[PDB]
Order: sequence, then structure tokens, then C-alpha cells
Amino acid sequence: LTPQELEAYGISDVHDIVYNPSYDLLYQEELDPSLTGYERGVLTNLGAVAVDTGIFTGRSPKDKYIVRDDTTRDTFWWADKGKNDNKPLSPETWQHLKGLVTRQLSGKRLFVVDAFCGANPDTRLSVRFITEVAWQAHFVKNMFIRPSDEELAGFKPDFIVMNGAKCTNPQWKEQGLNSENFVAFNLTERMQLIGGTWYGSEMCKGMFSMMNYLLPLKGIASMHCSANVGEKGDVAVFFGLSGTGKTTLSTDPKRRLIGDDEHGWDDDGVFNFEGGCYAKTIKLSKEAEPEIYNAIRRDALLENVTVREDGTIDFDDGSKTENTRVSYPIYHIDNIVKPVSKAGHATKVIFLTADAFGVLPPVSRLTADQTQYHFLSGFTAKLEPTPTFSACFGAAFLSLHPTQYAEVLVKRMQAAGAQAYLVNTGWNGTGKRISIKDTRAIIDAILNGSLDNAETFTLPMFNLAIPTELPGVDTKILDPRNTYASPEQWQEKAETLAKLFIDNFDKYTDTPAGAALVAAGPKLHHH
Ligand SMILES: Nc1ncnc2c1ncn2[C@@H]1O[C@H](COP(=O)(O)OP(=O)(O)OP(=O)(O)O)[C@@H](O)[C@H]1O
Ligand SMILES: [Mg+2]
Ligand SMILES: [Mn+2]
Ligand SMILES: [Xe]
Repeated sequence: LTPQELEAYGISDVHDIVYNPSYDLLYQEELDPSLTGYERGVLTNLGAVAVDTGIFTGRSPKDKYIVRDDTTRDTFWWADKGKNDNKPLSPETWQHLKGLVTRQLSGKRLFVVDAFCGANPDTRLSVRFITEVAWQAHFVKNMFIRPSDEELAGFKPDFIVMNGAKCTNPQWKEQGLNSENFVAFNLTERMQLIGGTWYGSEMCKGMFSMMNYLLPLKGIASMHCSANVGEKGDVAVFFGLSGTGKTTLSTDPKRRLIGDDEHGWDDDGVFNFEGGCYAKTIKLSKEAEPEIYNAIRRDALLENVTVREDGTIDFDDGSKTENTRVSYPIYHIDNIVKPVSKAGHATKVIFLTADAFGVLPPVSRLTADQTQYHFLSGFTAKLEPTPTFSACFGAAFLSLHPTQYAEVLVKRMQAAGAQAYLVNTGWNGTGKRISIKDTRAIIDAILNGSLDNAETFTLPMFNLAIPTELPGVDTKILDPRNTYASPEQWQEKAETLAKLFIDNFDKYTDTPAGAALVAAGPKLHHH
């Protein structure tokens, strides 16, 4: 608000302050014909501005650091103490990084965006974002919850995010850091600092990481999931790692969207942390994903897409990155929950995975113990298939130990009588990905209760119950062995994958409860 207020954060000599920039002002800022470099936007024929995020086209987990002090020492899940990105940082080194950012933002025109993280007043964070790049302010205006005029009048930040993308750290070698870039958090000062990377989602996932610290410590599940609700009031959540289908599949014309990536689950039900959605656009098909496509219009913000001279978008071009994205406020989707993005208790819990090994079934109904086993496992794979095991389908954002997320999620699911399903949105023996059309039909059958009491057969080794039939889907692909020339091709790959699961899960077996969950995992006692 005032330059004296900004000085309290360490930022000096600010000549122009743009508080709560409007969408109209951000549009004209991005398209200012005198901008240079990665600040510049271009207007597409869809009416949305597109930007280039620079050398970073994704988050940088290797540059993530958390100050280790008496607030975080005994509560945080530290990288140096299972695998995670919560690397410890000294208070002294933090002060050096803070000097870099605050000096970079001193003497600049700054955008200040006030917003909320969390749909519920009783648990939301009030966050103040400070940046010198208009499209970064636009990103957080889209992705966080935009306060009302009454809420702005009494706004009191709980957390400050200072984005110094244009600065770098010359001392990183002597400070033992990964690179000249940094994404750093201090829970004593309640601040996030960013240097070197311009990428906007460091701010979203920085605050998600903070919600992931606070909410489970007070009994509230904090979840990397999309969520929607049917006309009957039945709520579903969709967990999964990146590219597995949370945004694609939750944006469903038969359902009201609650949110697409970050939710809590408290005594009243499931609630969104965010005010927008962050869709993948590589090979985007208007026919397959019409709601996402039709959200790409003025006030959406396209990232890293190829824009031709005539202003048309080549959505198929990944030569800068396969991670092309668009952010938009959530009301760019027609059928959403409003005026607050929340609903009741989830009764369907769907774990999405993209299995590049071609082993897992398109749909399995999970036992209670299998639900815990596969939630802690957090599997997906990419094309030679390369596995990722990321606890809770989102280990990059966990600030507490994985079992603390599992414990509170189990409590919420048991109290609501929820049923869980494992859905392979990836590959089978055809070497092709299951179609969006078939996957949507599988989701329909989960959501309408088709599968809750359906007859099943059991997949060997993983011991997964698979429905014998499903409306709208070719029965043949329900059994993953059927898309190989022989069940023998499937067995070889299944044993490889089972061994990966078993090795990965070992770390959890030093508690009685974790040891007991081994029996719910894949079983392999030869080779
Ligand atoms: N059968 C399928 N189901 C879901 N998505 C599919 C399928 N086949 C291809 N896709 C594509 O896979 C990608 C799914 O990405 P999506 O944006 O839903 O990931 P996400 O789970 O939301 O990840 P993030 O957490 O990174 O946002 C999209 O590009 C989508 O078009
Ligand atoms: Mg998504
Ligand atoms: Mn995500
Ligand atoms: Xe779980």
C-alpha cells in the first residue's frame, strides 16, 4: 500500500506501486510494445495473452530450501534426516537471499497482489505477493482466491511472497546451494523468496507447501487432487502426479468443478485452496477437452506455447517444452461450484496413474489397506518406461512426513464411507495411451456407483479387483493382459514393476502399521 509498508519488508525507494492490479491493467501491461525480454506478452487470436517463462519451464525442486530453526526443526520432513526436496537452510544464509531479492525489487515499479490460499476463512492464509513482472502478478491473480472489496479493506498478510526472478545468487557455491537460483521458505518470518526462476507456479506450490504444513497438524487433510460434485451432491477427489489427468478428468460437463489441483478436507467437507486452474495445453484438442479450450480467452495466461506470426497457436509444438500451460480464473469454466469452491465429504477417491510399463488395469477397486499402500507409494511412470514413486501423489509439496497425510486422509475417508479406485490413464500393451473417451467412461462408471458392488476378477501379483464389464468401454481392455500377444509379455513387465513397488515401500516398514501394509502391496517371491 504505502512505500513505508514495503520498507518493513526490506524494499526501499519504490517509485510506483500498483496495488491489486485489475485484469484490464495487466492486459495492457503485458502488451506494452516497449517491453523487452521475458516480460513481453503476445496477443493470440483466442484473445488470451501468451508469455515465455524463460529458462525455467517447470518448477525447480533442486533449488527449494526451508530455513531450519526452532519452528521447523522438529516438525518438518527434512531432506537430510525418505527422499524429498525439503533441503535445510540457515537463518544466516536466508538473510543473504533476502538481501538479494529486496535489493532487486528496490527502485522498481512493483505489483502487490493480496489474495487467499484456502476457500474457508477459518483456515485460509492471507498472502501478499510482490513482483516487478506484470504477468507474474497476473498468474497469482488467476491462481489464488481473489478477495472482495470488504476483505481487502481489512487485509492482514499471514505470509509474504517476494518474487525476485531477475536476481541471482553469486554466493551459491560457498553457501552449498544447488545453483544461483533459489526458492526459499522461512516459517519464522512467514516469507517465501524466489530468485533466478521466473516460473509462476513456484508461488502456487510454495503456498501449497505451507498449507501442507499447517492443515494436517490440526486434523485437516491437505491434498494434491482435483475435485468435483454431481447434481446429487456426491463429491469425488482425483489424486495423481503431473500429467495423470486430474485437470483433464475433473473438468467434466456432467459435474460441478470444485477445483483442479489443491484441496483440504475438514469436518465440513472438501474445499479448494485456489481461485483458478492451470491446464496442460500440449496437443490440446478442442473436441476432446472443449471446456478447457473455451477457457482460453482474455484474462487467461498462456505459457510457452508457440504463437505464429498471424497470432494463431500451435498447441502441438513442444520444442520449447512439453509443459505448455494456461492459467485461468476458475469462473472461465461454466459449471463450477460458487460462490465458494467447496462441497461436502468425498465418497469417491480416485488415484490416477499413467503407467508407462503397461501393467496396471484401466480401473481397479481398492481395499482399505490397498488404498493406504498405493497412497504412500504414489506411482506413475513416463516413456524405456521410467518410474516415479512420489509419496501421497505429491511428495514435492509435502512439509510433513507422508504418514501424517495418510493418517488424516484415512480418518476422513472412513468417516464418510468413501471408496477408492486406481485408474491407469496411461499405457497398456498397445503402446498407446488409453483414450480420453474411454477414461471418461470409466470415471462415469465409478461416479454413478456402477462398480461399487460389481463382479470382479483379480489381477495376479498386484491382487487388484477389476470389474468384469463396464458400460461404454470395450471389455477387452479391462484386463491389461489382453492387449499383449500373450499374458506372458504382461507377466515379465508386471514382475519388474512389482519389484519396483516392493523396494520403494520398504522405507515405510519400520512401523507396525507400515509393516502390516506390505501384505496389501504387490507380492513377488522369486527372481
Ligand atoms: N486417458 C487420458 N486421461 C487423462 N488425460 C489424458 C489421457 N490421454 C491423454 N491425456 C493427456 O494427458 C494430460 C493429462 O494432464 P492433466 O493436465 O490432467 O494433468 P494433471 O493431473 O492435472 O497434472 P498437474 O498436477 O501437473 O496439473 C493432458 O495433456 C491430457 O490431454
Ligand atoms: Mg492439473
Ligand atoms: Mn498439480
Ligand atoms: Xe489413504
